[PDB]
Amino acid sequence: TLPHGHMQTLIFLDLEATGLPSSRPEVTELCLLAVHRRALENTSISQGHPPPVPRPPRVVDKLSLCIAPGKACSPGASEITGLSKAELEVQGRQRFDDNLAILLRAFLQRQPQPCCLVAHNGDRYDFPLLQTELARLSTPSPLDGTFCVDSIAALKALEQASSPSGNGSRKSYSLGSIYTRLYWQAPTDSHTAEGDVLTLLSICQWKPQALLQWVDEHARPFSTVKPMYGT
DNA sequence: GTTGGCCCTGGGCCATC
Ligand SMILES: [Mg+2]
Ligand SMILES: [Mg+2]
Repeated sequence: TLPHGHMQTLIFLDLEATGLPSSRPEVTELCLLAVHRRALENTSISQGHPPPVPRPPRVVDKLSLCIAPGKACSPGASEITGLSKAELEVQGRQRFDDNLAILLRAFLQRQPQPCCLVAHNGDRYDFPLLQTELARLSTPSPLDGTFCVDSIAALKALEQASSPSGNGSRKSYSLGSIYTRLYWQAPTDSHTAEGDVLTLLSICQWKPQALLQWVDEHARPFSTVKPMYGT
C-alpha cells in the first residue's frame, strides 16, 4: 500500500552546480518539469527493439532558470555544463535568493497535491543541495510539503524486472547509461538542466504505469532530506 | 570523484557537478 496516497504531480528535476559534494557546491541552473499523473497513465508504450524515444505529454509546466553562484565553478563543472560564474554574472543572473524561493513556491502551487520530485541520484545530490540552498533563506521552504524519489532506484527495479541479461550482472545506472540501454541513442544536451530533465522524463516514460506505482510506493517527505552541508 | 555514502563477508561499489 501507499504511505502518502497517489502522487497527483510528478516534478522531474535536475540541477547544474559548481562541483561535487565535497566542494560544498552551489546551484548554477535548475529545471522543473511538472507532469500530471493522468498524462503518465495515458502514455503509450512501444514494444519496439529499440523503442522510439517517447514524446513529452502535451500538457506540462516547465521552469528553467540560470542562477549566479556565490562561488566559482570547478574547471570540470564548467566544461561539462557550459556555464561559469563570470558569464552568469555578465548576463545579470541573480543568486539563489528569496525571490527565487517565492518563484518556486508560486510554480509549485499551480500543481495538484500531493506532489513528488524526481531526480537522478536526487537522494545523494539534488535533494540535499536544494535543502541546503533553501535553508539559507528566510522564506519558508517551498518544498516542505512536497515528496521526493530517486529515479536510480526506480530504474534499477524496472530494468531488473525486464528479462536478462544482466541476471545478476552489474551495469551502470548513470542517466546516460540507462537512456542508451533503453533507446540505443546518446542523450542530447547533456549536463544542461533542461536537457537532462528531458532525458530523465524519457527513461521514466519507458514503463509509465510501473514507474508511477513505484513512485507512489517510495515517495518520502522532502522535509526529511538531510542538507548536503551547513552554514 | 580525486569523495563518501552505502552494502558486504578493512574493502568494494559507483553517481551527482
Ligand atoms: Mg543531475
Ligand atoms: Mg544535469
